[PDB]
Amino acid sequence: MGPSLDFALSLLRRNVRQVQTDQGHFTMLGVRDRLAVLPRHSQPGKTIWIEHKLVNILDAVELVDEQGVNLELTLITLDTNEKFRDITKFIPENISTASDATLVINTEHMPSMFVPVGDVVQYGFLNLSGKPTHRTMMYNFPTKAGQCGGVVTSVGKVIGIHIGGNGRQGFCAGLKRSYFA
Ligand SMILES: *[C@@H](O)[C@H](C[C@@H]1CCNC1=O)NC(=O)[C@H](Cc1ccccc1)NC(=O)OC(C)C
Repeated sequence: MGPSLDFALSLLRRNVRQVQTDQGHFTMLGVRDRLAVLPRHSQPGKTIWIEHKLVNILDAVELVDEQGVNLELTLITLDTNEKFRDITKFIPENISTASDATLVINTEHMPSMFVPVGDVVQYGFLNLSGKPTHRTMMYNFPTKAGQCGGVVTSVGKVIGIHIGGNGRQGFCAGLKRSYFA
């Protein structure tokens, strides 16, 4: 195996999980310890179904910027026996673009799915489903419903979480390392 394939597959094995909430199927990224992140519109409750079992959520934090604007990420703390492989080192310190990125998706309906979204560019403001959203990036790929939560990766870096699209383009909430300090 080569390095990019090894890194994405290792992500899938160790950090990228199949989940279901009242809102349906999402991909969840486990970041470190018992901390994971999901798209805010997943609306996780007191418990979330992860892979094969119902897991209790100890805390949820919906991220907003200084202006009070939605970042579309929710940080959840899980009541789990053991800790996620810490991948904060692979998340850049500031929101970063990339070339030839891959979107990694893992849902019961779309298990271990790799989508070659291409170049990921700065986008900023986005209005999705009526909610105004900052710090997003864009890829020119017609991503689908069911792909939210999907992890945007390139060259050994984890840079975003898929949050929507418009039938021609896809968007992610950018990730920065300080969200997970
Ligand atoms: C995953 O949640 C889903 C994926 C979209 C559907 C088509 N392309 C995609 O990749 N995203 C959405 O459904 C969001 C919903 C959203 C976003 C932010 C805040 C609240 C809800 N987009 C969406 O519904 O698109 C509108 C143009 C209808």
